[PDB]
Amino acid sequence: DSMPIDWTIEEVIQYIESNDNSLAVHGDLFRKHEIDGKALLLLNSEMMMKYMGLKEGPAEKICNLVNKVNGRRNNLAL
Amino acid sequence: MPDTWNVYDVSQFLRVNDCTAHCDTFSRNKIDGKRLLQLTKDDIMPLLGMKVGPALKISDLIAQLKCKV
Repeated sequence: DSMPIDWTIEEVIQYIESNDNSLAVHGDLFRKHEIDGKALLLLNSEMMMKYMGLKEGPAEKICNLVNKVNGRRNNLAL
Repeated sequence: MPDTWNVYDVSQFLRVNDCTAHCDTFSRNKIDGKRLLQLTKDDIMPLLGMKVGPALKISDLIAQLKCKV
């Protein structure tokens, strides 16, 4: 319904949850780190696993989700 | 020229780029131009309460700063 970069934190969460129900658990994590649309597109696997404490699985799933909407920015990968 | 900037210079930079919220932490830690441009993400993380979103945003802003220069 909007450019990924214009997403609020809640709208980022909504994206991740509706595409992978297994990631709903990480809602509050995204809120703490204040990951809105701009922040989401700026993420990398490193920052996810080092500083957000996400495991390999989830991190990979999130990398994938960002890759679907981050346009021609470099694909996130482990 | 960012390398000339003092602590006040950094605050204003943060201000006009919609990062007003972080000026006081930056001041308290005496982040002037020189230190600014030296900052890594590992450094930026505790300066913003270990929050990734803001950390990345600030890292990006500095990187952009370094571009036209």
